[PDB]
Amino acid sequence: KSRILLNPRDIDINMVNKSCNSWSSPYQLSYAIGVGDLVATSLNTFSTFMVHDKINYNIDEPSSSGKTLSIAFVNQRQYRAQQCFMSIKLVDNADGSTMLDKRYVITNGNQLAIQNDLLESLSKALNQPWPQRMQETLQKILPHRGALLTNFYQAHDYLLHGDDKSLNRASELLGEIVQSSPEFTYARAEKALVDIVRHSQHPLDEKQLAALNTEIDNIVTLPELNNLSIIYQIKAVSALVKGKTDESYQAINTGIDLEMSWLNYVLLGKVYEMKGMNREAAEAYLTAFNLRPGANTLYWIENGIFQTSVPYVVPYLDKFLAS
Amino acid sequence: KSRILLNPRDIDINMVNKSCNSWSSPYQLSYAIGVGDLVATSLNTFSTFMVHDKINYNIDEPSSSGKTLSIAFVNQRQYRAQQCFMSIKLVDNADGSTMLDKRYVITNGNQLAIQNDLLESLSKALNQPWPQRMQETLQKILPHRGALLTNFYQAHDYLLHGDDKSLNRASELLGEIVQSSPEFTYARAEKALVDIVRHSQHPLDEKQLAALNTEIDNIVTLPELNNLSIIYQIKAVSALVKGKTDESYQAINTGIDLEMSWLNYVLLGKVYEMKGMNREAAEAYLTAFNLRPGANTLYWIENGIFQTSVPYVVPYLDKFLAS
Repeated sequence: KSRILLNPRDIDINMVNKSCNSWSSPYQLSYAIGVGDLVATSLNTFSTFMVHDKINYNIDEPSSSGKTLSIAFVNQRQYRAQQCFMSIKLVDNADGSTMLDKRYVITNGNQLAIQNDLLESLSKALNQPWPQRMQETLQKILPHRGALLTNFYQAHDYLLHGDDKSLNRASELLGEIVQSSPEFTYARAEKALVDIVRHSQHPLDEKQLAALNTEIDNIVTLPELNNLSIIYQIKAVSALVKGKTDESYQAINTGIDLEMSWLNYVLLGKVYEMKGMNREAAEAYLTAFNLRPGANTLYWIENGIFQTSVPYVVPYLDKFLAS
Repeated sequence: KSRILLNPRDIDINMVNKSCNSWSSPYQLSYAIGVGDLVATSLNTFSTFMVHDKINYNIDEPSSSGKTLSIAFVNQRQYRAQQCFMSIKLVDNADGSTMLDKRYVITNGNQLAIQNDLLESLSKALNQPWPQRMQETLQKILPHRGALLTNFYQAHDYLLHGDDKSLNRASELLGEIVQSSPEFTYARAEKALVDIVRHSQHPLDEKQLAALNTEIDNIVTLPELNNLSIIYQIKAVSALVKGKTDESYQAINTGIDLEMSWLNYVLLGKVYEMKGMNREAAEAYLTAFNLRPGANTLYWIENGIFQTSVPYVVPYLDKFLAS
């Protein structure tokens, strides 16, 4: 009657010892945040696991999570200002057993190889083969020029933050990546998404908007970006900006089929709100908060595309956060 | 710190007022149990919802389930011994709102049509189109001769119970269905699964076993049963009986890809046990108990194919049930 049953197919991801030294460390942290987001979104999209990415969530509450993946920075303390290594452990919460225990030295360059090793290991530890669409998607959404990965993860963290100054910096970082890596079409698409969100924040003039819209038109038809959620994210945000709710609804649902992510649920909430469907909006926003609880997701719920009252539209979450 | 966050994509199914009158009613109840199992397994297999079928679970504990689907029998009380109707309601637990509210009069005959209406309605209410493999699977695993549905659901309930006397009755019911409906190949496969489990309970002689094995060989190659979990369930249980763990492991994993069900997780637990992997067995058994908690699932964990000590092999569950 009082006990809560643990669910082995519900997993939390936590970060411990973010401040490994007392400051940073302005590359390893956004990398770890990127890895955690990728693992969560990959498992949510392509498996029957449910993952709560709690990397941005500073609170311990009771949960039915049967497993916890913990990313921790660990200092060998062999000399002052020695860089921390990254400890990644997967623990079964039912019996306390360690299912995976990795020690990773990150070297600007080897980010992708380390991430690949982790994904291979998780696959074995979770009895979870990665489907072909997942494998294909990872080849397209990550840069293959290693010198660009630090800045790519940095842009990713700015996107998660969501505020105008963060998005302006994300756009700049991505513009440099596009110039440095013209073949990495995904970065051009991510920049277009960021820029259309930026337009909701600070409207462009007629000329600049027509140029953005033309850029969007060119991007969404690129054959190599077919079957990526990003195209549908762009279509959905563009439709929202245009007030076209049916077109936005169609696009975001297809986006969600391709990527079960906090961001796609926020966007679906925005569509429902625009449709005058607050109950359905509240459900979507709660889903996004479940997927990645904390200030980042709440920022997007409250401010993304247009302003949303959490007390009025999502009272459950208002109450939850107060309690 | 003390509050538990509700997950809108976690759903519980409950039954209320099973004893609608004081007795029964020996057709409407196993039908409702069958519907609840089908909805749970369908959503678990083909969506990102996680469903806990609590129809066989007589306990209220705290959970993160964001929605509850309740099946209730309701008496109009217009004359004594009037048959109850079936109330099915889906409630959002975050805000208390009713998402679906059905009143169903069951008439021996219309079982499938009512179930189809419910599945259509759930699809709309949950923003969840049913994929083509789901639609195809439902056409194959349910009898289309309506006169046979009551007995089919009865056999299903016996399979859930798992004990030798229940399986003997399931086998008989299914044998009559096969005779009455030779085109309904699924019933022949379900009977073969039941009979091989029955053989683990009460070994057949050499002659009868060779006949069963020949029947299994003929069934598993039938083209119309390709892409159904039942074929892999049969292959997995046959391999377990033969002590062939690699062959069983391969079959049950493919079964699970096709059907995320409590039974498939029990079978995977048995394979892991046979492999000498108690930790992995414990994880699978806990998964099955999550999917359909209660006496039925526990029976299969403790007794299915071979005996399993819950205190030794699944201490988390031993402790959970005691607390």
